[PDB]
Amino acid sequence: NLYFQGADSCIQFTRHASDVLLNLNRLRSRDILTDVVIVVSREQFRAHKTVLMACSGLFYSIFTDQLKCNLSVINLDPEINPEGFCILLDFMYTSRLNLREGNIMAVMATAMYLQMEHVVDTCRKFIKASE
Amino acid sequence: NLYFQGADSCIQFTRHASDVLLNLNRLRSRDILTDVVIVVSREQFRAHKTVLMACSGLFYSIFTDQLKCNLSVINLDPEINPEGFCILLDFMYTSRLNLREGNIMAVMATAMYLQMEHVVDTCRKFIKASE
Ligand SMILES: Cn1c(=O)n(CCC(C)(C)O)c2cc(Nc3ccnc(Cl)c3C#N)ccc21
Ligand SMILES: Cn1c(=O)n(CCC(C)(C)O)c2cc(Nc3ccnc(Cl)c3C#N)ccc21
Repeated sequence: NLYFQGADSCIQFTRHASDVLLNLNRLRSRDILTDVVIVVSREQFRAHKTVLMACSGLFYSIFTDQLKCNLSVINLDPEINPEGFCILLDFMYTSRLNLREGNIMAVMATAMYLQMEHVVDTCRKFIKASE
Repeated sequence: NLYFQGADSCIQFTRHASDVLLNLNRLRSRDILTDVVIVVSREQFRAHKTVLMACSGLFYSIFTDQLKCNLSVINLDPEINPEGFCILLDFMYTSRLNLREGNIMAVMATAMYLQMEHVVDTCRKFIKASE
């Protein structure tokens, strides 16, 4: 059964939020309604501003700025590792974080810069486990 | 714990999709980055095209149309009940469907028109339970 009686007596759909996220990632894959390019060193990443703002304190701050909300192109700090950014952008659209020994330092540094609290906390816990 | 080992060995965040959806509904409440007005009889509803497309076959068809993707205003069939539309728009952004005896017929008719398969199926099952 795809639904249940919510605590607030509303009927709630168990998979709805994940199904919505899957469809926003399908739109991204197909470059449909993307409205920003994120530039990380040479690399460019197309995305939807609303997804970026929902997942990151930095993007939230940028796209609620009266001057910056109208930018089609956002350049990140050139010290940001593009692979670390790619792993975090994928996480934003999937809930899945591809954390590995070889990328955890870049992923954590990028997540700190993007203000992605849950990811930063998770990276710290995985680093602490070694240690 | 907010994460787990996914089936594909990625670390997966249990609440991420629901947290993203909550933030998109906060953006909607605050009228931030909304890019379309849906007109239903007299009533106007501001939304994000990407959320509408993710939840509805009709909005998906409209906003992937090369001519219609560029419309800031979408008028629905004037036979559509605004309360039924409001309940479905709220559902899109929350996973919560406020189905009641007094609104189920309007909700189902609107969901059929919007091509929201899971909601239609759910309405049919609740109607069948009476009957
Ligand atoms: C520090 N930080 C986060 O870690 N995250 C990620 C939250 C989580 C749980 C998704 O992972 C954030 C999302 C936002 N975005 C919003 C916050 C409040 N209100 C609105 Cl409208 C928005 C939007 N859009 C802001 C800051 C953040
Ligand atoms: C009939 N129908 C639905 O019931 N729904 C709602 C699915 C559910 C599970 C959310 O409830 C639909 C979403 C879409 N949207 C997409 C489908 C495929 N690919 C992409 Cl990119 C999109 C987008 N955006 C299309 C048709 C639909």
